[PDB]
Amino acid sequence: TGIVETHFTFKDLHFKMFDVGGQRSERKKWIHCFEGVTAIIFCVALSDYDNRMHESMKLFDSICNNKWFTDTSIILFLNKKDLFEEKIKKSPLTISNTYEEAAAYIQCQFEDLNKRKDTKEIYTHFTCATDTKNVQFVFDAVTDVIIKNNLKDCGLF
Amino acid sequence: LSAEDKAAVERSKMIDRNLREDGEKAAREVKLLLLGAGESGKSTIVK
Amino acid sequence: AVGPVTIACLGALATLFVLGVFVRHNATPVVKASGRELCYILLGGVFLCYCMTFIFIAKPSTAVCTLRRLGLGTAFSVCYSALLTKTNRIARIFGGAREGAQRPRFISPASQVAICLALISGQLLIVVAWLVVEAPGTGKETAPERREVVTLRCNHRDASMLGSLAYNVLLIALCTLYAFKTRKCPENFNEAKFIGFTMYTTCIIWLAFLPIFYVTSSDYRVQTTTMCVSVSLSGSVVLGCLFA
Amino acid sequence: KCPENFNEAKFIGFTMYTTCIIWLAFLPIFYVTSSDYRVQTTTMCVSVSLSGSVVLGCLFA
Ligand SMILES: CCCc1cc2c(NCCc3ccc(OCc4nnn[nH]4)cc3)nc(OC)nc2s1
Repeated sequence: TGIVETHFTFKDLHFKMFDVGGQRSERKKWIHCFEGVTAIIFCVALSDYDNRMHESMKLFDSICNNKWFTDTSIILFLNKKDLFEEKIKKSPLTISNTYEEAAAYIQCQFEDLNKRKDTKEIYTHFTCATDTKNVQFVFDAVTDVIIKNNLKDCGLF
Repeated sequence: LSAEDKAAVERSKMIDRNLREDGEKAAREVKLLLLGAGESGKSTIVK
Repeated sequence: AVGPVTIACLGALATLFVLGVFVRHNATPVVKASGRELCYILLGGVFLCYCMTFIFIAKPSTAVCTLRRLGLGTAFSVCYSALLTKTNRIARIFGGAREGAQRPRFISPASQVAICLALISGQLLIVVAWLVVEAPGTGKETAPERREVVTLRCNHRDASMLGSLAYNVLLIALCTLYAFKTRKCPENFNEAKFIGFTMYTTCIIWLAFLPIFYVTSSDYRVQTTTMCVSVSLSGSVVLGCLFA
Repeated sequence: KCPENFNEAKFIGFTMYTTCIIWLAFLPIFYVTSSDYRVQTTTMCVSVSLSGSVVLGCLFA
């Protein structure tokens, strides 16, 4: 259809959730409507590494350098790791073979794509199919972002 | 300004009070945009 | 008279040096971490605390007694009001995250100045009212011991004391409470320890002042020196705890 | 800088500093008030009570 929206409340805090990926039109024409959104939640497929990851990295690069998103914070979720651990053996991460090395290399090759390091931060996470601590991570990141913005506005930071 | 203007300004004041209350309430919601590539497990993340 | 004057001059020079240091480096992260506008106001209050000695050694006149009545309360009020507002905005900022994504009211670099000036103006109002009730005057007092080389004194030194003192004590209590509330903040934004030590040391100094003032009712000169030294010491305690 | 039981060492340090301050303030007052006995006893009593209260509140709170 169009844009899909969801509500959920956590720790007496209100959360608007905007799914927009189904628009299927020119992103640059309407992307500016979302200036001022507190956080951007990105999702990266790990098991789709052999190249889909080049496309995913290019898409990530574009979002960081958009002019509207100069000061917005990025929350990154790395999914499909349960299959990734087994896929390393069949397809090495070069396409020091290990789970930790591949995870660190992926994390570094993404996190090294924001020039204005001082302006914004890139929270990073590893998510599995089943985990109840994801919402706690979102809460603990959003509160930090809010505090940083309030401090920067008054000149204290 | 006969009673017509008085009624108009009273109604305008009620509208402005309602708008201010709604905006103050709605300034507390935390908005989160979702992005990624297709078939990247976004449905599982949302669920 | 030489001693207290020398101490006051040294204190004024030290305050000027500290102010010049903060000005030169006003863009560094640690200076921005603290309020700059309230830091300047607090430094001005410390400077006035030192300057009060010259007023208290000048020959009494129709104008000098008025300055003696105003500045004494005004300096303390300035310093404590600055501390109260500075700690308050940080406490509210770190407490506001519970509500969520709501910009706190009156946290601009200009609203704080307004609040601090209002708090000072309250004390100014009290002092001016009591000044209107009893006009300043320069009496020449002599005592039942006919010997007394007639002394030259102000008219009603004690008229406004209790009101100003009560106000200042209320401000100190509020400052201590807001220092307690903010003990869990990050390192650069947390100063509860220094505020506690400042308040404790100041209270100790004035408690020590009391008996020396009582026992030296004779030889007024001793009383004046034991008030100039106490005021300068209070200013120095504030400066050392907060800025060093 | 030694955390043993909820970092009591720094609390001991705070108690020591405060007691030093109280004793420094009190010692000259006795000689200055040697002239009058009533105020001398009153100040001694007040100083002793405060010296106990500092240790109590600073360390055991
Ligand atoms: C913890 C609380 C600290 C404070 C203390 C304090 C204070 N105390 C000084 C009071 C005093 C003592 C002897 C005097 O007699 C001497 C004299 N006076 N004129 N000529 N000789 C006069 C005044 N004054 C004021 O402002 C009013 N604010 C404060 S805040």
